Amino acid sequence: DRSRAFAKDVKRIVVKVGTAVVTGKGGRLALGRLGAICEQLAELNSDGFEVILVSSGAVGLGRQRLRYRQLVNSSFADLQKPQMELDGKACAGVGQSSLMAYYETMFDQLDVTVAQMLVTDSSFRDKDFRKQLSETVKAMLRMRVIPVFNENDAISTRFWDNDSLAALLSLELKADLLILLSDVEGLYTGPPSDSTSKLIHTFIKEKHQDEITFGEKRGGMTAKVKAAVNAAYGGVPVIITSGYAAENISKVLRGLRVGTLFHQDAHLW
Amino acid sequence: RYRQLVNSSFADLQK
Amino acid sequence: RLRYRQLVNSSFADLQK
Amino acid sequence: YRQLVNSSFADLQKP
Ligand SMILES: Nc1ncnc2c1ncn2[C@@H]1O[C@H](COP(=O)(O)OP(=O)(O)OP(=O)(O)OC(=O)CC[C@@H](N)C(=O)O)[C@@H](O)[C@@H]1O
Ligand SMILES: [Mg+2]
Repeated sequence: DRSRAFAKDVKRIVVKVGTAVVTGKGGRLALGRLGAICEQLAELNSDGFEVILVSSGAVGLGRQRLRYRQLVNSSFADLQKPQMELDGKACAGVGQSSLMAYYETMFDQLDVTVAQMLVTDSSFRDKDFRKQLSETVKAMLRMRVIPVFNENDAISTRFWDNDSLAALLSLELKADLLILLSDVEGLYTGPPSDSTSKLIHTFIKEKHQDEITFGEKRGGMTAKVKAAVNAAYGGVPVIITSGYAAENISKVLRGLRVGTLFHQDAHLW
Repeated sequence: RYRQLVNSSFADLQK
Repeated sequence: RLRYRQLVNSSFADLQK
Repeated sequence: YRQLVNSSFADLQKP
């Protein structure tokens, strides 16, 4: 169809993986999903694309790691006592290292180099930063590398989510497609549990904005949508699709109808 | 809870 | 390693025994 | 047993 017609001209891609995709049951890494996504990204990078990956899920992985360590270091007497909460910043600082080590190992198995770029909120207001980041990203992509962006949570003092960061980077680096990998198959007219909700294949701002009732479950579908609209009307089309399927990325890149599209040229389609 | 813990194992204190 | 696994699974009572 | 109830699991690992 005319909707998925820009896919053949796609050259630079920004892919975001949520917490519901990176970390599965028990707070541990979801090895199957992450491996499939990494294999798809390596195939894409070998086929001539510039892939940018914006990861997440460091908080949960670090929280699980610190809970084990706390259990190991504790005392039977204390195990009895309700154990206190763990600091969120400490959990993020622990989990980022493990997540990046896993990413490096998986991409080394496939012979792909990765780079870790950590940017906070205060950095995006400097005049020079928005210029130097573009040059660094371009230099990395020219050399066939996959930058792995995230929000440095250990340092940051705190709307901005990981999805807003993804939209921001899509705008700045002039990407040509933005894919949001989440748990649900895509944006629905209502909560996915209800049987009266159907998968929308095109988000027209003057038709679905008022007819969509968001539920709940860093940000639900009330913030993914905001970031998607922001990125799309800045000029970068947006695709939302489930991260469970491994082959959704390639099917999107082949022009097949997958997920919901945020495109500015949806006024007349 | 005491007897429970005395019976449980470290891994069991997990989850 | 095997020792670690054994501890991780041993019941406090067994550590007693 | 008092030692065993006040020990930390790691401690059990070290003789
Ligand atoms: N109308 C609807 N249609 C479809 N689905 C809907 C709808 N209404 C509700 N839902 C449900 O909405 C949920 C959204 O999922 P969600 O909120 O869990 O988003 P998700 O991507 O998984 O996590 P995140 O990226 O936001 O977390 C981070 O950014 C971490 C940042 C970083 N510092 C780190 O700590 O790593 C879906 O699941 C459910 O269908
Ligand atoms: Mg969110």
